[PDB]
Amino acid sequence: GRQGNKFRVTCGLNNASTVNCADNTGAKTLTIISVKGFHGRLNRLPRAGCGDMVVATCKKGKPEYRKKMHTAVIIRQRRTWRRKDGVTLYFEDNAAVIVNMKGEMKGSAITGPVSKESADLWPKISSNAPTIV
Amino acid sequence: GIEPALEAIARKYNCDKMICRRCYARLPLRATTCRKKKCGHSGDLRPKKKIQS
Amino acid sequence: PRLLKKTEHVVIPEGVNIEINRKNIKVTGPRGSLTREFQHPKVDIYASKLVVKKEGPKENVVVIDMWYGNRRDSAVVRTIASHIKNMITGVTKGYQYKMRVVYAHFPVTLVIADDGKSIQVQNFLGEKRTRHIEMYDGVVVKKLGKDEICLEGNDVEKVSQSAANIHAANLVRNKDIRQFLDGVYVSEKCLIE
RNA sequence: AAGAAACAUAACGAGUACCACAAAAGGUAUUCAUUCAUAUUGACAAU
RNA sequence: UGUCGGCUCUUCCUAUCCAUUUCAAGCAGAAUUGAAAAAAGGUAUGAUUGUUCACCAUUUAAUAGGGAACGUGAGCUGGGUUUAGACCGUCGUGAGACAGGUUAGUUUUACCCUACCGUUUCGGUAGAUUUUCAAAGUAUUUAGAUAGUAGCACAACUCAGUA
Repeated sequence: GRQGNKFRVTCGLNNASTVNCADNTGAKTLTIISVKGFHGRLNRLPRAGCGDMVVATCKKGKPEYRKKMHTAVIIRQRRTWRRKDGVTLYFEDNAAVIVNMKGEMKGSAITGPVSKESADLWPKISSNAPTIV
Repeated sequence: GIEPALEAIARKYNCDKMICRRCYARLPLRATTCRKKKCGHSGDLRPKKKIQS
Repeated sequence: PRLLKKTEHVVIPEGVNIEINRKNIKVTGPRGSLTREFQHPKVDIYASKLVVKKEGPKENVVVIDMWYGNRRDSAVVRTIASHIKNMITGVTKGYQYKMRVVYAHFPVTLVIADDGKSIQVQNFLGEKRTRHIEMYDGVVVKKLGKDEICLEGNDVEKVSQSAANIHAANLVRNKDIRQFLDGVYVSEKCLIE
C-alpha cells in the first residue's frame, strides 16, 4: 500500500514498545510485536521508524479492539532523526494509527501532527492528517 | 497473428524433439540414447509433450 | 577395428587453386580466399591426380590419407575431407542462410548497420533491452524482405555460427516456449548461386 | 632390466595379496568369438 | 579424560531452504512441482519447558539438515541430573527403596611449552668486471614468489493493468 521509497530514519521504537493510538478507533495504546519488512539478525529486536508499518497488539481499548493483533503505521516518535536537508527534529510522543495492508486508514481522524515521512509514504494518512510536520 | 508456414519452422526448433527420461536433456528426433554422461547414456526416451489447448 | 588405410578425396574444379603446407590448406577461388588449419597429428593431406569416375578421366584431387588407426581416429578422414569440400563450395558458390522472424503480438524491428557487419534487434517480446549480436569477419547480414534476413559469406563455419548467434540471443525465458514461439529462426540453408 | 604382443588410459582411471571397501542395474561406448538372414551382377543408406 | 542444556565463537560436510545459471511438466500468465551446475554469501524475534525435542504467534528472499571427544566448564551459568537437611505418595514389620514428584545445596590453579594474536632484537642468499664499470656499508624510492580476500540481499518507479 505504500507509495514510493523512504529515506533513512533512525528507528527508535523497539519490540514491546507501547505507543499511543492517535486514531479514533477505540484503541488507546498499542505495543509493537513485529515490523513488516524488517530483516532479521541474531539477537536483534525488530525496529520501527516514522512511516514504518508494524504489527501491534492493543492492551488497552474497547473489547472489539483489545487483545487482538492489528497493523499500524508510525506517525511520530520521540527519537531524534535527521532529514537529508540537515534538519534535526523529534516529536513529543510516539504514536501510530491503525491501517490495513492496502493502506486504507480504518479511522477517519488523527490527533496532533504527522511526520512528512509517514504522510508521503501513505496518501490516505496525509488526507486525514491535520498538519504534516 | 502467425502464418501456419511460420508455425512449421518455429515448432521444429522448439517442439519436435525427444527427451531423456533420466538426463532430462533435449535430444534430436531420431536419437535413441541419452546423450549426456550423468544420465549414463540411457536408452529410454520419450517425445516432448505437445501443447494441448 | 584398426583399418590399414582409410582414404578420402575431394575434387578441385577448374577455378579453384589449393596449396598445402603442413596440414594448412589455403583455397583461392573466383569469390575469394579461405584458409584453415587441420591440426590432427595422424593425417596426411596432399594433392594428386586420381580417376574418380568408373569410365571418366583423371582429375585433380586432394587426397586425405590415414594409415593404421582405431575407429576413433579413422573417423577424421571424412570430417576433414568434408571441411575442404565446403571451402571449395564457399569460394565458388558462397553460402547464404535465410533467417525469418516470428512474433506473436509485438512487432520486432531489425536495425542493420550500413556496412552489414552488425545488426540490432529491438522490441523483442516487448522488452526494452536491445540486442546487438556481432558478426564474424566475412559474414554480412542484409534485409531480404519483410520479417526476413539472410547472411552472406564464404566460410560455412562462420556463416552458420553467426546465424545461430542471432537466434541464441532471442530465446524466451521462464515462459512456456511451446506457446511463445518467438525469435529468429533459420528458414533454410542454401548457396548464393 | 632390456625386448614383444595386446585389451586399458581425454579419468583424482589403473597400479605390491592378508589390506584397510563397493552392489544391483543401464549404455547405438569399445575389442573379440558363436549363430542366423541379406550377401550381385547388384543388400543396405541416400537421390 | 570434569558427566545435560543454554550463552559466545570459528571452521567443516551437502543429502540445497534463499539468492545465481539451466532442463522438464498434465508449464497459457501468476503461483507451483521434478531435476542439474554450484557450498563463495545468507538462513530471525518471542509465550511455555532445565529440556535436546515439541507446539504455538509473528517477521522474512529463506527463516535447510548435520560434524568438530554427542565442538566449546583453568570460557561463563548451575536451571536439570547426581551426596549430605526436609515433605508427600506407594512399597517395607523395621532400618530404609523408588529413571516418582517438591524445596535448599562451596564450580579451585595458567606465572610453564606449544597454538593463535600482536611486538622487538641479531644474522643473512654468487658469480659482473665497458672506471659512464664492479663489489661492500648507510639511507630513500620501489618490487611482489607466496598467503588471505568482500560484497551481498530486498524494496520503490517505469515497462504495465501490457504480454
